[PDB]
Formats: sequence, C-alpha cells, structure tokens
Amino acid sequence: RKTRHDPLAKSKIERVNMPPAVDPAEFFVLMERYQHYRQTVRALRMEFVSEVQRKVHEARAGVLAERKALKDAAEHR
Amino acid sequence: PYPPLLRAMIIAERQKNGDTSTEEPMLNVQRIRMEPWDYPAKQEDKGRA
Amino acid sequence: CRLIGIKDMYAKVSGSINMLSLTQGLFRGLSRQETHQQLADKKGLHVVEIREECGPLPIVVASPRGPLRKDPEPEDEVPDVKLDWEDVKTAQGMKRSVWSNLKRAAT
Amino acid sequence: DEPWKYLESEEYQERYGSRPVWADYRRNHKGGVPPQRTRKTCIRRNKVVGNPCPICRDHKLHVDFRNVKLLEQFVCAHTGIIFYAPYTGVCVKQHKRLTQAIQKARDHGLLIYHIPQVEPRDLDFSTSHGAVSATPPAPTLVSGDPWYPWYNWKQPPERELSRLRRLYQGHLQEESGPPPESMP
Amino acid sequence: VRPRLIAELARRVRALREQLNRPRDSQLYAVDYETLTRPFSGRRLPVRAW
Amino acid sequence: KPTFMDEEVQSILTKMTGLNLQKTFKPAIQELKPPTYKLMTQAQLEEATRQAVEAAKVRLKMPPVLEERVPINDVLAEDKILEGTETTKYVFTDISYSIPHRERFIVVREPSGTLRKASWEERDRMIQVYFPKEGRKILTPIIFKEENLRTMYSQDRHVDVLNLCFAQFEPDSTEYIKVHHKTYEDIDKRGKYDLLRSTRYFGGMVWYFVNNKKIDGLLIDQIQRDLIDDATNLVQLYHVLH
Amino acid sequence: PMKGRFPIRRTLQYLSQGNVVFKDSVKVMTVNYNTHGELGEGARKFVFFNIPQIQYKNPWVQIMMFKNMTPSPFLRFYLDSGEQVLVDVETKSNKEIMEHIRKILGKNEETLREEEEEKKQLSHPANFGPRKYCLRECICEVEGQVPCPSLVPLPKEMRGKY
Amino acid sequence: RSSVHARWIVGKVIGTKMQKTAKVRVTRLVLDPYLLKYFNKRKTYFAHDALQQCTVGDIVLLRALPVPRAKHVKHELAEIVFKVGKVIDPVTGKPCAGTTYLESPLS
Amino acid sequence: KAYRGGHLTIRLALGGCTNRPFYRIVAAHNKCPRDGRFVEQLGSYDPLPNSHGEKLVALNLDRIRHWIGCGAHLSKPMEKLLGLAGFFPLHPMMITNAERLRRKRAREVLLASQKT
RNA sequence: AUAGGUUUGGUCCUAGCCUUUCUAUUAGCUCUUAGUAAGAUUACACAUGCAAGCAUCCCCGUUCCAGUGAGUUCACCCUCUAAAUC
Ligand SMILES: [Mg+2]
Ligand SMILES: [Mg+2]
Ligand SMILES: [Zn+2]
Ligand SMILES: [Zn+2]
Repeated sequence: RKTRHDPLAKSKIERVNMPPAVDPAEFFVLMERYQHYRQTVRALRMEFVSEVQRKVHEARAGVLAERKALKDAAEHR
Repeated sequence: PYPPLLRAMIIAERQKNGDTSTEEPMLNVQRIRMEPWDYPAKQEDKGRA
Repeated sequence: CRLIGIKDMYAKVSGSINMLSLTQGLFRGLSRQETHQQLADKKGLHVVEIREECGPLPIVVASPRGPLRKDPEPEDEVPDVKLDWEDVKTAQGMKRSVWSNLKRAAT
Repeated sequence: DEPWKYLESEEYQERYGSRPVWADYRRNHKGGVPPQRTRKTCIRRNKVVGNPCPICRDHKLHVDFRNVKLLEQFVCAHTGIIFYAPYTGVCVKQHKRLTQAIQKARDHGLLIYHIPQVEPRDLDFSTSHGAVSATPPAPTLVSGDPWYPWYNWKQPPERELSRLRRLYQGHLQEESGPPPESMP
Repeated sequence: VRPRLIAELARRVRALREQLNRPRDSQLYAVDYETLTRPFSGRRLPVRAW
Repeated sequence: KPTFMDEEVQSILTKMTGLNLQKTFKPAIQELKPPTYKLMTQAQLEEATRQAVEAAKVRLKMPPVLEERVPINDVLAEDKILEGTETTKYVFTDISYSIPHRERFIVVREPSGTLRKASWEERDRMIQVYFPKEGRKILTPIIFKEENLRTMYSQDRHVDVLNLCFAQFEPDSTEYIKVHHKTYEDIDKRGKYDLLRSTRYFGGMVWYFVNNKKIDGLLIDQIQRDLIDDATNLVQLYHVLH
Repeated sequence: PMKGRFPIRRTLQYLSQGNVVFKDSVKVMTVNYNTHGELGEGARKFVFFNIPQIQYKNPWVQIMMFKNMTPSPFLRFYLDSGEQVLVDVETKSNKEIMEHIRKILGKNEETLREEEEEKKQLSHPANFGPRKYCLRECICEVEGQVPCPSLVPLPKEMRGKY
Repeated sequence: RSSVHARWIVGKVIGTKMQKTAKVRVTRLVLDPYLLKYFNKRKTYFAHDALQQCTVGDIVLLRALPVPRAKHVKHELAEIVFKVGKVIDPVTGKPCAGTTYLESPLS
Repeated sequence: KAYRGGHLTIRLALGGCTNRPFYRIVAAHNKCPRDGRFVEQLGSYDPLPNSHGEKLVALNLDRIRHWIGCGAHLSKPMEKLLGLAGFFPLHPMMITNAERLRRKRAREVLLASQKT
C-alpha cells in the first residue's frame, strides 16, 4: 500500500467520486433497522461484559474461592 | 426479546438449575440510549491538522 | 540366525568388524543365555511374563521343577545396571540418525 | 478373473507352495541399503520391464476384496500392519492398489482386524436438557409473527420521505412500497 | 545500550515547530468557491457539500 | 420392576457371564513390543491373578440399555423473509471443551428460513466432525449393511461386530439397536451363545431374550454344557420380569 | 556404558518418576546432611537419588546442599510468606523423608489432576492449525466434504475454467 | 508486591568491602540436558545489610526489596542462617562445631 | 507487536487453497494481517456445501461471548453468520438484500407474464 | 546405520577418506495432459504504469497491509502502568 510520502497518481486527481442515489422509503427503513438492531447488540454486549465481570469476581474474591483458600490455609497450619 | 438461540440457551440453563419458570427472558433498552448520528461530537477530543 | 532357527530380532555390531570375531562372539552369546526354566531353577519363583499386547493377565512361562522359595525377591529399588547410552538416547529421542529406521527387504 | 480359484489351484502350488508370493523376489539396486520407495509401475504402455514386482510378473495374480488369502500374504499375522512397499518389493501403484483392496476387505468383513472395545463418548445418558428435548415456544412464533417487529416492512410517514427527497434533490430513485411475500 | 540522542533532539525540534509555526486556521480552513478545493491541503470537498 | 441398573440384577448378569481370563485378555493383533518378565512367588502370583480378574471385571462392567430416542422435530424460530435466498442450508454448532455432548446446541438454518434444533442423526455426526474419536467414522460405514453383516456372522464373528457397533453409533440410537437385535437373532438361530461369555453379553443377549420370551434356547444351551445354577438364576430373573 | 555409579539418575524417566511437586509457597529448600555419620544415611540417600528428581519436578525452587555445618541431618524450607519449615530427617530412610516432604509442602493428586485438565482445555480439538498445535490442518481432511484440489481436482464449477 | 524476580534466596557471603552492602553468591542446580546431571551453577547478588552485621563466609538469605535501591542491589539481608563458625542448630539450639556439640544437650 | 491502539476483532480468515475457500473465525487484532497471528481461534466455518447439502459452521459461543465482553468488534460477515445461527439478530443488511432479491424476482415474473 | 569399500607379502588392532539413504539449489540431456503448492542471486542501480482514501467541509486514515534479511542477544516470564477497546 502507498505510504503517504509517495506522490499519488496523475490519473487520480481528476476524478469526482459521485455517490449512490437514494430510494427514500427504503433508506428510512434501513435507518430504522440500524437503530433498532444496534440497540439490541449494545444490550447483548453489556450483558456479556457483566458476565465477564461476574466471572472475574468469582475467580478473585468470590465466596467459594475464598472458602477454598481458607481451607487450604487451615490444612497448611 | 433476546435473539432466538441465546434465549433458548438461557432457558436450558434454567431448566438444568431446577426452576421451571414460565416467565420468559428479556433484555431492556431503558438503559441503552440512542443519541442520533447527526448529534455533534466534541472538539476537545479531536486533533487539528 | 536363519541357519539356527532364530527368526526375528535386532542386533548392533560395534567396535571392529572382523568377520571371524563377529561370528564366534555371536555363537558364544547364543550358547550363554539362560532359559526361563534355568532362571526358575536358580531362583525358585515363577518366570511370569506380562505382555502389553495381551492384557494385564500374568502368563507363567517357566515354574521350577521341585521346591518353591517362599521369600519374595527383595525389590532393592533404583537397581544398579551399568546400562547403555545408545538405548537411553533411543528411548528419549535425542539421537536421530538418518540411516536408522530404514525400510528394507524382508530379512 | 473372479479369482481365489487361482490361489486354490495346483498351478499356484507348483509355483510358490506353502511360502508367500514375494519370498523369491529381490530388488536389484545400488549397494547396501535400497531406495526408500519402490519403482512406480512395473508395466508401461503394455510392456513389462525388468524383474517385475511379485504381482506384475504373473497374469493370474489379481487384487480385490475377494482375494482374501492374497491380501493376507501382504499383511502381518501378528501385527495388523500392511507391509511397507520395500518389505515385499512390490510396485508402488500395485502397493497402493493392494492397500485399497485390504481396506475394502476390512470394510466388508472379508479380512480379520482388531476391533477394540472403546468407551462410550458421553458418560451421561440423559435427554432432559433443552439442547435435544424441547424449548417452550416463543409468543411471536405462536402468533405467526417475526422475531422483533422491525424484520417486516413498515411504510414510512410521508413527511420523512419528503425530507429525504429534499436532502438528496439531484440524486434519487423512484421506489415501491413494501416487497412481495413470495418468489418463484 | 547506546543512547539515541539525535533522534530525541529531532523530536524536540519537531515539537517546537508544531508549537510555533502551526497554521493559524485562516490558512487551512480556506475555500476556493469556484473550484471547490482548498489552499494548503489541495484536496477537494465531497459532492454532498457543494 | 425391570430396572437394568438394580444391583442384584447386575450381579446376576455378571454371574451368568464367565470370566475366562484368557478370553477377556486375548492375544491382540496390534503393534507389539518385547514382554517384561517378572520373578513372582506364589502369593505374588495369586495377587497378580486377582488384579487381572479385577481388571477383567472392570472391562466387562459396561454397557447399559437405553431404548430408542425420540426424534427431534422442533423449531427455535422461523423467519419468513429469507424465504429461499441464502440456499444450501447452514449447520451451526456450539463448541466448548467443558460441555457434555448431549447438552450442546446444534442448530440448522434451511432455505425456508427456519431454525431447527437438528436431527438426532445429524447431531451425532456433527459432534464427530468436531470431536473425532477412535472409531466413529463420519458417514455410516459399509459393514452395517445387511449382506456384510450376514457374512460377518457366518465367520462366527459376533463380538467384533458388537464392538464395532458400540464404537460407531451411540447406544440410544435406532440403527445400533437394530444391529444388536439382528446379532441376537443370529445367535439364537443355529446357536453359538458361548462366543459371547466374557463381553458385551450380560445384558445384551440375556435381557433382550427375557423381554421377548426367547429364553428356551438359552436354557437348552445351559443344560447341554453344565451350568445348572446359572440356568436356575436365569429362570428366576425371567419370573421376576413377568 | 554411562559413567555414573548409578546411571539411572540421568535417564529422564527416573527424573519424571519423582512424585513430589511442591506447593506454590516455597522458594528455597535447603538440605543439610552429614557425610561420614553412620546414623544419617537416609538423608545422604535422599541427597544422592531424590534431590535431582525433586529439582526436575519443581525447577524454580532453590535447592542448596550443606555438608558438615551441624551434626544432625535436616531439611529446612523458606516460603513466600517468610516463615520457615524445619524437618529433621535423622533416623529415617530416604523414602520416608520423601513421603514426609510430600505430606508437608507437596501438592495433592487432586490439584495435579485439575492442572492437567486445565492444560488440556487450553489445547482444543475442534479447531484447525498446522499439526504442531492443532490436529488436522484444514476441513478438507474431514470426511464427506470437498477434498482439497491438490488431491482430487474440483469440477468445472471452479473459476477461470468455467 | 515487589518488582524483582528472586523474592527469597539463600546464599554465601564473599565481600563486605562496601558500606552497608554484602556481596552474596547464590547457587541453583541446573540440568545440563545432554548429561542430565544437575550441576551447581552460580550467580552474584548484592544485598543491603543495615548494621554491617554480616562477615565473609556467612550463609544468609535475602528478601527482595520493593524497588531496587541502586543499580545492582535489590535485596535485604533478612536473616543470617549460619554465622561463620558460631553455628547453632535449628534442632536442639546449642553451640556446635562441624559434627560435634560444644554445649551438649541434656542441659 | 505494538500497534497504534488497534481494537480487537472477531473476524473470518482464508484457510483454503485456490477454488476451495475454507474459513477460520478468529479473535485477532484489527491491524494484524488476515492469515497472520491471532489471540484465540474460534469456530471454523465452511462455505462450500459438503455431502448432502450442508454448509457447516463451528462456533465456541462460550468464548465468543467472553471476547465480546472484553470489547472485540465484529466484521459484517461474522455478524451475518451470528444472525443466521440465532445468536445475534438478523443483520438488517441481509434483510434488505433479501427484500431486493424478492423485488427482482417479482419483476422477472411480471416480465414473463408480459411475454406470455 | 543391518552396514559396505579402502592402509598390508600377509594377519590383528586403531584409523581417516569414500560408498550406500533422504532433501534443496544450479548443470547437461531429454519432456504428453490435468489439478495443486512453491517461485531475483544481489540492503546493487532504476524507465513506464499502478499500489490510500473516505466522507455533508472537521476529522479519521494513509504510523496498518505488502516488502526484505542489511544489522543484531529489545522477541519469552514476572512487576508496574500510557495508549487503546467495551
Ligand atoms: Mg596390496
Ligand atoms: Mg546478514
Ligand atoms: Zn504398475
Ligand atoms: Zn484444503
């Protein structure tokens, strides 16, 4: 790929990047879909994060783990 | 509603645990806001050329 | 080996390879190997072989023709046997010569 | 052809006897240790070159899932291993074919081989979990309605459409309302 | 371990330059209206803002 | 009242089966290494024998009988919009090393945009594909055809067949069950029940026979050799069952 | 032949055979043992045979040997807590000492099993790699699927020849 | 808890020629993987010693410092585990030489 | 390797020869190459339809979830796959594509009718 | 290495060199088709064309991917903490 210190092509400078035309109703529908879907996705992500956090807690200073540690200590003693 | 499979999985898990629980699992977007795309950003965070 | 009747086994010949010496030595070796029966006679006990091909099943090969020693062999652990390095290497996988496990014609 | 008969026969006995097909044969090669794979094919065009691979030298020796004895001849009695090509000194193609034949025989049960008693992959034998059994069906499903409402097409209000048009004055396309609900 | 002093110096110089002769944005937020491009940069604007 | 895993019943079944240390631990046709020779006294020998017996017992402890599973004809969700756009199906399988293979989630999307919980036949195959096992080929092999099976039977080779079946199809399967039944039938007709007497028989042959009411042949077999006590036990079991 | 008195000390297998895996807490396991003393044979034996095994089992712990600092042979330990275990070995046989060590600052079998399980979990079966890490390189190798154009070539479906 | 690698470490004392800093050499056992014999490789370690209590030949153990308090020293002389000559036993804590009690037990 | 804060991504990857595409779904660095290294490999996907019309997809959902939690984005194909599975919602783009296809079909039908 | 050849009028020992096996480059001489992998000798010198844009202007990106092996114990582990991502 080009690295920014190169000159850029001579055919490239005279090129108008004209965008796609739009169907209105369809576009609106698409937008709606994006809005809704993304919310759901976000929620899912949040849930996943929460789960991860819970797992971490369990690993570290979750009750069971703590108990186990205590038991081990007792055994050592 | 949860998406098809996740919800099913959750239900299965519940069953395994013991409780029947006919109350279906659901996620809430009361927390999840949707500030639009045309909503403006912040010039403090952007870098100038 | 073929002449004898010995049908399948491995042998490494180190040192020199004078033919006469090799042959005579081989003959000596074959003469001086204890039978399992002989071993049994020497020790009392039973020469029981335990195959990995077969199950844990203890197969008794040679029991002693007469009495039986009721004192079991003292399993003096970490037994001193001045053992070969090559074998050890093979077991480990440290040596890998390209001429070792070569596909050859039958015998 | 349709062989086994050949194996049975007197000619075979006369030729080989009790010993196998490949005991006579010896590869001829540079000294000491031989090339670690055997020659590709004994026979080229319709010719037969050199001292042929123990199968190739005879017309009558065929190879298939029915020549059981012949197939055995190229497998250990004590191990179940098919001899590697330079043990017997067979042709590479022939060897390949032999192996295939053996496999076929095994599949069919025309050649013995160890079928070891494995454990069952699952140590628990219950079909209670949702996984396999049955999930309580969704309300949407019951209705005859898609999962999420926005899966279907809702016609936008006209205001929105107008706005869109305004936004993209020069660049627009004429459009339909909803799509069909079938497609032959 | 050798120290790369020169590189550091260069970096410092660059930083100084950035601090000082940075383009006061009269220059780089300019717009040639007829050609719809820009001084300093040279690149065009997108079509949906013409 | 039937209860396969009732301990008394199990014990009875074990009794009915032999040990015959040589048959359980037969000389296998595997890659061999040289043997390891020990120097045992009488007590030691006895101990070894005991150990061997124990091992044999352990080997012959499995397996259970579970009946045919009910086919899975369920739907998670059924989208109508896809309708036959992304054709050729999709088979999505949950994977996780710390999950048992009956508590998975194997799911199928079809052209008629549904979401099935997968066929039982499908599911096992999928598992195999993702979790390969010594045995279990992915497609159902040629040995479990009729003719091949018959041929196998003819070479008085039933134990091997049983083993193969076990390796292949999970014991709740239909095909496996069918195979087992066929084997049993074969054993019954022109009889050789002493092939299976240190296996793989304790439930298989006996329990099934009891259920059917095809005990007579077994009884006859018992009589012919010796095995009076065993016969009596069998009779008792039958009585209990009915 | 191998040059040691007992050449089984260096066979790798022997090293593996050592049962004692130390608990996570230990840092230094200092042994001190008498050489010419007739009573402290067990300690000597341990030093000779088992120390290497121990080291192999747990390479991070520092093992030090001391010859005639004291009359009575003993093992002393140092944990990350800062405490000090002190086990007198005198009178015992090496095996006994080993057992004692295992009891005191040695892991359970259960723990080991758990560790093994964890390790197993790390290297998954159903994923694909290049042999060294994962079983089976590509899903052409699994049966009943499109089987790698290298071996059997694909039909005229293939692009550029269509 | 602490930045340095070796947290607890036993060693023998060589150099006190520098203020409040004992130079202590540590020796691990290392397996030369061809021979598979454990040879006793060694490594120098500076250690802070507040009082200059330590003398040459001493056997000491060093706790890690929370941060290295100089280029080469990251340890604190936590305890003198054997004083030079004046060695007391951990079991029956009485004055002894090598292999011989001075103040005998039974006191 | 140190990149300029490249985010994590659950992404596909070509593990095939020419004309046989095979895919590897994989948690990796955004700025890594396609077939280069990764953080943790997840469920292999096959696009070519195997014996008797199955297009099989692996997924370690358990670890996918973890990755998502840890803040790893999803490429569009991955998202689509998830939707198909039932793990995510159907990606709206897919729906739109379907709609378009339907429309096209309708048009074709109309044309046919006209012809006849 | 399952080894073989080779010091000598001969024999034994010790011994180096070579042979036999498997790769990968060039070289000669030859060569039907199909599928698939691999593909500057050289941190020597370069013609030509192309390899980074996107986007309602800001920005963000072109500090990646691709390349090469010049130089070289920064690549693995821990401790701490800046990005940077949820
Ligand atoms: Mg001469
Ligand atoms: Mg270089
Ligand atoms: Zn041929
Ligand atoms: Zn492939």
